[PDB]
Amino acid sequence: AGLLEGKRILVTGIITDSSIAFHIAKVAQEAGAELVLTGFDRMKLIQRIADRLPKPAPLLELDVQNEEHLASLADRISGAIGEGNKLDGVVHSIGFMPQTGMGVNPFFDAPYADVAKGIHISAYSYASLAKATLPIMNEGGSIVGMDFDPTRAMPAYNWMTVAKSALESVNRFVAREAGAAGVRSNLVAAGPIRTLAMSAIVGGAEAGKQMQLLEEGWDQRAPIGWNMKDPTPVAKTVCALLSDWMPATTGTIIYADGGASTQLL
Amino acid sequence: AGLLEGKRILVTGIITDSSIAFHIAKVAQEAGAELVLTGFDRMKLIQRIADRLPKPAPLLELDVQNEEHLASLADRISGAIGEGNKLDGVVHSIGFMPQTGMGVNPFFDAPYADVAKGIHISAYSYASLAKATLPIMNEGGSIVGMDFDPTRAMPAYNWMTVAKSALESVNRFVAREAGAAGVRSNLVAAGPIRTLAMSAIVKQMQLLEEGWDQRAPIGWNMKDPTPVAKTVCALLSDWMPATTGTIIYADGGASTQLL
Amino acid sequence: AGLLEGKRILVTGIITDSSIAFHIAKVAQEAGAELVLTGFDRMKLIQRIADRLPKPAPLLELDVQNEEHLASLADRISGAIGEGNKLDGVVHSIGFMPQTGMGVNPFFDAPYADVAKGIHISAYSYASLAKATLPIMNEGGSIVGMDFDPTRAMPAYNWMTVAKSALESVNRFVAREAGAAGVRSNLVAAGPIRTLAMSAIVGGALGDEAGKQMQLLEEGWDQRAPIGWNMKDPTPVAKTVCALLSDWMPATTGTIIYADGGASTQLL
Amino acid sequence: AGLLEGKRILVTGIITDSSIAFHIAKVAQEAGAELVLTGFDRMKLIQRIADRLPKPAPLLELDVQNEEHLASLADRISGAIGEGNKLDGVVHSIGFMPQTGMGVNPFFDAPYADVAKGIHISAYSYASLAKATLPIMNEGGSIVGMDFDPTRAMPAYNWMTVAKSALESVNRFVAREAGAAGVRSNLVAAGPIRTLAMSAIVGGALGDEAGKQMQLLEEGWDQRAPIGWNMKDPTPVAKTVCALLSDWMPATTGTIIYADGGASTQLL
Ligand SMILES: NC(=O)c1ccc[n+]([C@@H]2O[C@H](COP(=O)([O-])OP(=O)(O)OC[C@H]3O[C@@H](n4cnc5c(N)ncnc54)[C@H](O)[C@@H]3O)[C@@H](O)[C@H]2O)c1
Ligand SMILES: NC(=O)c1ccc[n+]([C@@H]2O[C@H](COP(=O)([O-])OP(=O)(O)OC[C@H]3O[C@@H](n4cnc5c(N)ncnc54)[C@H](O)[C@@H]3O)[C@@H](O)[C@H]2O)c1
Ligand SMILES: NC(=O)c1ccc[n+]([C@@H]2O[C@H](COP(=O)([O-])OP(=O)(O)OC[C@H]3O[C@@H](n4cnc5c(N)ncnc54)[C@H](O)[C@@H]3O)[C@@H](O)[C@H]2O)c1
Ligand SMILES: NC(=O)c1ccc[n+]([C@@H]2O[C@H](COP(=O)([O-])OP(=O)(O)OC[C@H]3O[C@@H](n4cnc5c(N)ncnc54)[C@H](O)[C@@H]3O)[C@@H](O)[C@H]2O)c1
Repeated sequence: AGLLEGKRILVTGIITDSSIAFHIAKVAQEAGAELVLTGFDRMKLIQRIADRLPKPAPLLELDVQNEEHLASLADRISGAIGEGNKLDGVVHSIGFMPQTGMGVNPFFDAPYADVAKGIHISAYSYASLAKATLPIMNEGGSIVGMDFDPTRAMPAYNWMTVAKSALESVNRFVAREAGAAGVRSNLVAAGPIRTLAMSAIVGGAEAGKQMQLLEEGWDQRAPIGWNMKDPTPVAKTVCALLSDWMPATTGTIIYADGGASTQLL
Repeated sequence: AGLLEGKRILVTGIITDSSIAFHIAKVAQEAGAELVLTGFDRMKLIQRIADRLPKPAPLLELDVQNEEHLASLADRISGAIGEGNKLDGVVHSIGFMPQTGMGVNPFFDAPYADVAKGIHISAYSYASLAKATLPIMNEGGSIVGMDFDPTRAMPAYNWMTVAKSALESVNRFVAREAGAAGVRSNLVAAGPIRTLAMSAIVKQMQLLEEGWDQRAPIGWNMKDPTPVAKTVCALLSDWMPATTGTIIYADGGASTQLL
Repeated sequence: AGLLEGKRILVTGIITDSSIAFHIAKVAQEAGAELVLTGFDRMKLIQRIADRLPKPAPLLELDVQNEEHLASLADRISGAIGEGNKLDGVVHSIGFMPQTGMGVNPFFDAPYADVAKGIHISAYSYASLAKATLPIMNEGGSIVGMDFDPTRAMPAYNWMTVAKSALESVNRFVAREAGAAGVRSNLVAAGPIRTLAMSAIVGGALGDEAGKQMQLLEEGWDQRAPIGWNMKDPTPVAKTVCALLSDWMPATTGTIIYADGGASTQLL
Repeated sequence: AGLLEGKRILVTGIITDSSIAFHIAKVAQEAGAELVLTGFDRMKLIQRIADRLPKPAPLLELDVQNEEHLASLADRISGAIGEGNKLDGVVHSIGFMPQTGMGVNPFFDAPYADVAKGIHISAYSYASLAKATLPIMNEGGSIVGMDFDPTRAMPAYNWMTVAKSALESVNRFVAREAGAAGVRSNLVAAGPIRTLAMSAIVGGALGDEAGKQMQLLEEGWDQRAPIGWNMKDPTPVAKTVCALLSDWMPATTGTIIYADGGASTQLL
């Protein structure tokens, strides 16, 4: 009798064993959920990663910049979960920003074509994914996306921070549109986790030192501490929002960051 | 194997079976928790209300303005749950503001003695309850308080809104202090609920419910505290172990929309 | 001895005499500023509008999506104000979102190509205008952009609200970059004003529909605003921009100043 | 013809020539304002400080915890400025929290009687001063109070931070009530300034401890501020208050203006 027992959940965003989406999937399966996974581009590599999950799960290709993939997504999910079955949850764990829009590269020097690609993948696709999956979502379902607190400007995060500001805004509109079908939409703002998309912050670096400083500053501010090597608290928080225990929460951000956002040293 | 199986949780704030705390207690017991209840002033009446809960629970007297009640609270909890057993959760569901501080009474005319009493009960006591219970809380425990979004001024709520603004600030400092013991602290900001404390602020509840329901993408029912109670239990569980110092909105999404 | 006496200020975004930028320019000139204006696309029409201002001002073409326009902007400004002279203020009063992204079209139906154009013009260009003008800005100068409070989702405004959320984030990074030059960057969040850009929320409305929607919009804003709100009066917004362009807020950067009657601070 | 020429402004909160209120008063007088000053407790000492100001100003006693002082304040102001004359601005620059509630004392150890005294002086009195002065305020006037950003918990500031969170909420209600008179109400959130009130955060410090803590405070603020921060320079803060007292932000009420070098907008 797990937290997500019998729920059918779409999980995007696995690329390595460090991906936040891998741990969301792992924790969700251990909580009784039946998963459908999506992967971008390197499907054979992503299947090798998914094979280390607790349980088997169908894997569908999804490039969120590809209109055909999005137009066929609901039908392909239905083939994976069985005719007449619907999804109970959707996890958006997708982000990207070209190197010109991040790290030591100057903020003013990022060409808009690069910024627009990052905003397409990191913010607009939260709406795109919701539009594609809502037709096959049960009433009372839950859509969850991954956020990194963009309330204040930060070194290195640069245009990804801008994309997250846009994502938070998109989430409020997705909440409005999904609410008619009784579906909730929320973001989890995680503290920093050692992942690929996080390594994009260090770029062509000294890389360990920057990560150590990042983790140390975050840990010091967090009243309960912060471990960049431990994605599990973040995965659990996503599962809490996918469960039935927060049924009047939508359009919001839940902070899984050790409390670091609420303190000023 | 419930959400709160085996957890020992202190629940303050029951006065009627409409109290948000009554439904927190009901949902928590149905989720496997063992409760200790507190009550203010009318102990026999509160016990009759607590008798309507799914399961029995010891009831302790607590007036949060009474220093002696607070200083002895941990010892009395230990007597109720057994020495060596510790609390896993504490629920603050306590609020009050004199009528001069609310309603049609002009905001400028509330005397400070009345405002100060309301801030004592509604905001400062979140810190005093935490100080009183943290000595017997387990690592990984959870303190949860009840909030009403004070980000913008509202008709009628007046100084209670100010008290909630103070409570949100207090919550961040309680998170800091409780964090050393591995204990989390968070608030649940509920939409309006038909309770005694709500009634004190004001047909008028019908207009409030209508506007809140309209703005909420998933709707809002002022007569249904269960979604709020469930949200409190989510924060009392082990499923949000990196969340502290924050506000979780159980308001139908109304705070995120502008009609 | 006006508020902006002797200051050289670039003002973008005039298209008609209802434009918020027209009133920023008018009030700034009346406060002693010497302006350089920019215009997009309809240069002869915009010049005729600029002719209605209190004082003459050179007009430069600037399409913020045009890389060549941005790359030559500082040189063309220098040609207008004199080589080696510097700007004290820059006003970004530029916004656009295609009808697929705002108004009656469903939120989910906006194609990304359209959203991206709106975000380019409405949010990214705050950064590219800063990049283009900072080389000729005086230490202690001021960059100001126009915002519409995107903290909560709103009907009709849709992807323009998303773009303003991005703009607020961009503003904090522009503040970081411009701060190295001692230059401030801030946004003014205005209440609704009857302009071409704001009429985008009623695109396609027939008969009495546009007037009614505008009446409800103004009434709700006025009701929430403790000091009221008049959608036909851009002057309070223009004055607020001039306040940020002045020397009277020299420690304010990276923030949003609300010129909205206080409506954002109240919940009816 | 200064920014505040001919305006009559009440300035509370002078105790020394380091007081933020002293510099608000100095800058406002240099901008043409006619001031009425108030002081708490040490009236003879405060007069000697006021003697150091550019221009003469009447000084009235005001303990904001004293009902009689508040009830007579408008009549005593009328006596200073002439019967039937009105104030254009009111500046609240008043704050206090006992040492049990701020500095090195543990957060959990503050008795409520002490916290309540601090909230009375630091937050409630913003409402009480507005109530006392609004009867003699011009339509379109301006009330400004001093804030220290309490969005996030901070070491040492402790219950003063809670009081400022309450003050921000009080400001939104004062804006609602004052709006009926056309009067604006706003807070200026200042960065740290070396004053008596700010020294409370190091109460009891010995040897080099106070200086070390003040250096870390300034260095952290200056590092986060894109335009820097100097704790010895209250003038940018004073200017910002004067900007809000002016006629240049006439649609702004219920809000917080950050005069903090931008530090609140950045995360290192
Ligand atoms: N790691 C952190 O510090 C941190 C903190 C907060 C939020 N996040 C967010 O969590 C989410 C997951 O990132 P992660 O840290 O697990 O990194 P990751 O690199 O493991 O995951 C990013 C995922 O985005 C996917 N993606 C990229 N382009 C795509 C496209 N066109 N279509 C579909 N998928 C595409 C990648 O394939 C990858 O699976 C992202 O939104 C990220 O911004 C990360
Ligand atoms: N009902 C709503 O609309 C609403 C909205 C959001 C949040 N809240 C908050 O939820 C909490 C619970 O209130 P409610 O709506 O259930 O109303 P309620 O009247 O049922 O509960 C308030 C409780 O506070 C207790 N209390 C008062 N003074 C006390 C004191 N000195 N010591 C100890 N306890 C004392 C009362 O005895 C009562 O049990 C409050 O903090 C309230 O502000 C209520
Ligand atoms: N009017 C309102 O209700 C309101 C409220 C808050 C903020 N704003 C903002 O105020 C600013 C000015 O808009 P307005 O209301 O005065 O409307 P407007 O239509 O008068 O001005 C918009 C301006 O944007 C310019 N523009 C569009 N595309 C451009 C491009 N590629 N390059 C350069 N300029 C381009 C247009 O030419 C026009 O001059 C905008 O950012 C708008 O979003 C408006
Ligand atoms: N200095 C800072 O770092 C800083 C930063 C942000 C905001 N502030 C705020 O600025 C305001 C002015 O403080 P300051 O830093 O100039 O310090 P200060 O010690 O010079 O001023 C505090 C003033 O409060 C007055 N006061 C105390 N109790 C009073 C009472 N009962 N009645 C009337 N007045 C009373 C004192 O007499 C004194 O004049 C305060 O609200 C303070 O919290 C200060």
